[PDB]
Amino acid sequence: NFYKDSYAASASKQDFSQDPSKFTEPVVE
Amino acid sequence: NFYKDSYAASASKQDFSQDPSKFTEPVVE
Amino acid sequence: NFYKDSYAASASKQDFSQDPSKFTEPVVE
Amino acid sequence: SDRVLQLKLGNSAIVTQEAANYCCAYGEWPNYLPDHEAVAIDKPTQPETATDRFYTLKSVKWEAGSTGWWWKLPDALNNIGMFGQNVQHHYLYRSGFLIHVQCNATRFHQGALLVVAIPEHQRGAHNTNTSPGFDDIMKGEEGGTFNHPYVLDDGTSLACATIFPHQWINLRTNNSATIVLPWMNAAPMDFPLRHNQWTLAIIPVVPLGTRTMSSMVPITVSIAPMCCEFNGLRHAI
Amino acid sequence: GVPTYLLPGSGQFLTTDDHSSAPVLPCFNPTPEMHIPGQVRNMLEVVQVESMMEINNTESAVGMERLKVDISALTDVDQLLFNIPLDIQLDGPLRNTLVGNISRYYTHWSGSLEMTFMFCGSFMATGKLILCYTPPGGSCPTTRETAMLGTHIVWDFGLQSSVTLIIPWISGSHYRMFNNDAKSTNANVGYVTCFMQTNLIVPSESSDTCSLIGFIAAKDDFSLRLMRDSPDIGQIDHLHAAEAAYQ
Amino acid sequence: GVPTYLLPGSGQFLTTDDHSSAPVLPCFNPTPEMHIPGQVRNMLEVVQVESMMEINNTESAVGMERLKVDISALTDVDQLLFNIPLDIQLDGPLRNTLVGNISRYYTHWSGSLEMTFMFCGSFMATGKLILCYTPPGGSCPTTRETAMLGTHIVWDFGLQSSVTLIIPWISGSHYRMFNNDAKSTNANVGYVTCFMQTNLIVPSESSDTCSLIGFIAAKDDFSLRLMRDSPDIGQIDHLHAAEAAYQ
Amino acid sequence: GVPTYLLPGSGQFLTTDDHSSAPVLPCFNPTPEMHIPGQVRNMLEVVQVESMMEINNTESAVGMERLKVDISALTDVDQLLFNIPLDIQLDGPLRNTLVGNISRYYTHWSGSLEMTFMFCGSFMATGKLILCYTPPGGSCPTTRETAMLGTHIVWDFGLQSSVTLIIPWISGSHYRMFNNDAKSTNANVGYVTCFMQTNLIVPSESSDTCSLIGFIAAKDDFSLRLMRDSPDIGQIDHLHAAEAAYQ
Amino acid sequence: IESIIKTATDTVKSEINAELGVVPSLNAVETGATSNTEPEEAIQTRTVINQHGVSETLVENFLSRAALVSKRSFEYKDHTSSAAQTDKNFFKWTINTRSFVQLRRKLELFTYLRFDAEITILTTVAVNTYMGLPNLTLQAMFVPTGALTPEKQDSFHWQSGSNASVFFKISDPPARMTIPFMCINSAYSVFYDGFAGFEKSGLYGINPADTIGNLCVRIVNEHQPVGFTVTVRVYMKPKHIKAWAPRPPRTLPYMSIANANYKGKKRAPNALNAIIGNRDSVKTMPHNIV
Repeated sequence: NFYKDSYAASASKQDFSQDPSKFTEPVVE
Repeated sequence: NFYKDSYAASASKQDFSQDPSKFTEPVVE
Repeated sequence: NFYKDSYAASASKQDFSQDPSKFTEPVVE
Repeated sequence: SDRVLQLKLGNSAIVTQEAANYCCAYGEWPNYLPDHEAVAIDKPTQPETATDRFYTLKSVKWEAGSTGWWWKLPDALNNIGMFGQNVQHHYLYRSGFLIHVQCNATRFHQGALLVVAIPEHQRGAHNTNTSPGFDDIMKGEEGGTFNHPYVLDDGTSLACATIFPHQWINLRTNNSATIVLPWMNAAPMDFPLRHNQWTLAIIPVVPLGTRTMSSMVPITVSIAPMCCEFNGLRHAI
Repeated sequence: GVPTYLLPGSGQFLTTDDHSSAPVLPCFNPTPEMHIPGQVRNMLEVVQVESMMEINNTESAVGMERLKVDISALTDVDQLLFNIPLDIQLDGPLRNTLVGNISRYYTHWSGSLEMTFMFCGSFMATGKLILCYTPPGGSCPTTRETAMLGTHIVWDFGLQSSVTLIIPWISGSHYRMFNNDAKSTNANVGYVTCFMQTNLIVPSESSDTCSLIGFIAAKDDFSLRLMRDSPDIGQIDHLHAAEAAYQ
Repeated sequence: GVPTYLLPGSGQFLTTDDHSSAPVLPCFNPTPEMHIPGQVRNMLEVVQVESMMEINNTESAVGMERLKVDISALTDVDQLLFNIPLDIQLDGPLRNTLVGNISRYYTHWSGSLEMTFMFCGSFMATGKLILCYTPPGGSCPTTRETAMLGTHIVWDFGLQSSVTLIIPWISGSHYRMFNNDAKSTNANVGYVTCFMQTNLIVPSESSDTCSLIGFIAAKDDFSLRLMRDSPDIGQIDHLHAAEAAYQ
Repeated sequence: GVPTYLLPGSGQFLTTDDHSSAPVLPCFNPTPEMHIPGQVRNMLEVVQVESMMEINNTESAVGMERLKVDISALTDVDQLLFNIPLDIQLDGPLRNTLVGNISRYYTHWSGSLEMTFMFCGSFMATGKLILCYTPPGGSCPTTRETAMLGTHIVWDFGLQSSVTLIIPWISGSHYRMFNNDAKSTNANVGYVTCFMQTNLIVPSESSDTCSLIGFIAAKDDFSLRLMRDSPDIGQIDHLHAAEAAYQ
Repeated sequence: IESIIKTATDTVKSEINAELGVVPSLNAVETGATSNTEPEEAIQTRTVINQHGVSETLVENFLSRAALVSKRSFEYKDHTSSAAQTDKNFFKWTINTRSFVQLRRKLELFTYLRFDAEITILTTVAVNTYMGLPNLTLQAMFVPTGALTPEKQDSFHWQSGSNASVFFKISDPPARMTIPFMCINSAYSVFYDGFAGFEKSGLYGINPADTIGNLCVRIVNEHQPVGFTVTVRVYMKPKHIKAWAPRPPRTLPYMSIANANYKGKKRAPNALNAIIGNRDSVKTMPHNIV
């Protein structure tokens, strides 16, 4: 990325964090 | 290889391992 | 030379060894 | 030393006194499927002595105008014993094979057999562009006969078929051939009723000949499955 | 200068390329990130949430009648109640699910599925069912003898009004394809059938016809790859007021 | 920016170039590698497996009769049985071999060959043969006097029913060419001839005509280079159902 | 990506460029290098080998008569025998030499030359010659008085049948040009003349006419630069059978 | 034993060998093994230091050649009054490697292959008088086996919300992109001794895992008043290649792309009953030096 703006960069395809329990187990206990 | 995928790379022409005996000597002794 | 073959390289113009005596003095003494 | 051989599998055993050194296909021995290569998550059944045993097919008569014989595996065993019952009740199978081919004659007979195990022998039909149908491929226990064995019935060559795991039965030398086949598939397990993985071919490269009395010379095939797993238990079809 | 040469593929526009391009607004400062609830970082989080099957995809089932299966008391034993086509790619009961819609953006799939069935009769309604998963190869099993020889769960109604039928990943190789041939050896999953294990026995003041709601999600060994367009939407004309965007 | 300039050869498509190109499926995860028996990492593994010569490439030899040579008892001494043309490029007995087909994808070759002959008569059949390799320069030797002055092996039939005739690499420089001129000094290999060393003596109940099967492989000093297309396949029309791939 | 811009000279094909290009045969293994006698690594090795001048480039000198100069007994003293034009670029006695042909592939030259003269009379033939090199500026010297005022060697015939006339590098600047103007101040070398120092005295049984062979090489201070095409070969049509290369 | 071979093996000098019990030239073909007789054991050798590299017969180099897999001329014009089977400024192609026989015979030297496909698309154009050649923009959209292929040039499947398209011009260099190893198995089945489905009326020999997908190629431009013939050629280079279980090469000519059916030529060579062309006798030498 020779551009001076950080949004000019290529796609960031390395975000492997998940949390399925905010949709599958949204119960309090 | 500036691409993010490893299959995008050039041809790998440095595999000099052989085993002719799996075709020429397939006998057990 | 980004090519994988060594004959693909550019011309080698740095061979300054001479031996004129194999043509000018080919006598044995 | 490499001419006598006893192959004990299950409650079965085969002794032979004129053998060659037996063949392990591609230098490989049959094993069970390891955990790092497993796909199907249910627990497989491993009916060890009930299925890993020799099964003897019907003998074929070895004649003057014989072209050759072929059996497709596991299709030649899908109706025999407890191997066939485990095939019909399960969706997936995985096994190697120990093929023993028997053929003997006198010391006045001549003839050579190419006993070759062919992986993924996709057959072709002759003088047409229609593909071979289901009944032309799935011959079952009886197997088939080579139409044009000189091209192995697929446009290839019999001469180069020694690239495949093979032995010879030269009647001058030996009377049996033994090939040990591992699991040969791009898949870990497979549906046994719609895919054959090994074809055992037995081919008269030198025909049978003698000038003594003409007895019947048959060729007998004993096939032992090795390291059978079965997944996907259901009813029999 | 630097001696260069152009390769094949120079000047093309691949729609899946991954490069940096010129910013159109230099020194633009974006809006600061705020914590918003419910962030998705992988679409396999969504695929693991259960959603209703339309097992009652029949005529005379209108709208929300398609989302429930009506069971009644029977006078014969061991009777088939319903069966579920496990064909995700072809239009069956699994298509309009969270596991069904996200998977139709992909060509290959792998991993276990779970079917959940909630019994929605009265408290006084009792009963036992058997939910059988059958691996492929044969026909769909019509009798209970034939069907229970495969993967099944026997469910008693009561204080916990739901069971899970885990449909295990039982396949040759690693993936299955979303082929249009449902009968292919690399696409067919098998069959799910439900039978009366005993019977639905209700009293006289309960409603004599009770309902099941079928759910399906994916497990965490589930996987998808080879992304393709979805068959679930299309157009042959322009949408309304799309010409007004140019006026 | 970077000052660049385009070289000659920019924008060409050489079919043997070795570059990286754009992935069409980003973040695609391939199927995990499984151990499959019989992996080939170099085509010289295949070339070292023996395969049948068609020494009987004559009319009235139909199909598999071409793969064997029939020898009989003779009433004259020192008689020629067969000879083998060592011309691999031109269509002879060595073309349809594993060493023959893989080498016709190449232009230059080097290294030793081995011919193996298996005797397929009865156990009671006895005999001695002499298998002579002759270096090039003259004609093919017709008498046994002339032929045995070169590289030969004398073979007695018996408990070991096979010999190997090593055809040694005897050449001027390192390689030979697969030229269409078989008589060239850079392509001709020589001749292999077989004679009766004594005779085929069989009893009255054995078959009086016995067969040889000739095999040929390459050794591990064998080499191939300068890859070209093979003459062994071609087409002038389209194959059947190749139009159906576009329909 | 990388911001680039094309320079002037992009896409041109200069025939003296020095770049790497695409290999047409990947993983090709060349033939191993063998020691061959007589390797040349610089063309100034060849230029230092002596080779025959055609001093007798006259009519009635046919073929090999042009390579020798016939001297005879004279009845007058101090007589001119021959002179040699030192014009290498224009067609004189120095053109068809090893120093002459290799230098006509170049435009500029520098360094000393050596002329060697071998006397090829009988053993009984005696004589003395004077070989005079004259720097440029005037005419070619016709009398021995005028010619011996420059660089010369006086040679007595005998047991050593050869002398060397070193023609020294006597020039203004470092190089001389191979201009078509032979009379230019940057191209003219000077003159070499030979005179009788005494006389050729032979007996009655020796041949009364004896021969000289003139050789010329370059020394090791010799230099060449600015490579050009040679005038010594050309064509106006195609060569024979050059159309057969396309058939 | 597996080892690393970079050059061909050397030769050791040998001497006169006259020993009982040791017959290196006698072999047993019946065991299925190839002869182990060395040149040092058959004839009397010298020491040769062999420097011949073996790197051009590598399976990577033997198979990584860009070979033609597809070729369509299609008329680029106004197609409002044409037939039902014509290519109306677009075509679809079910991707196979079995249409052109040089690449087919080379890949069918193996039973299983695992490779990445490097696809090169070369478009050429001819005027169907002459007024010049247009720089047309083409779209090659990769449709997997399971999705919907377009039925028009201007259909709305060409918007490619998730299908990977490449947009390229004729005046450009050829379009090049890499297709990964896309099989559901660990290797492609070059040969498939089986049937594709669970019913008995499936196709024999065609494993559905082997098929890559469809390659739909259109011209993005609208039509000019004159017509053009646009020929699109597709070139595949295998790379990162693993190969298993080598096979006999096919000797007879191919008949179809769908099967291994064989007819053979009418006379030798490559006939059904005679693969090698005939000679006069087994003791007749055809190219004999006179």
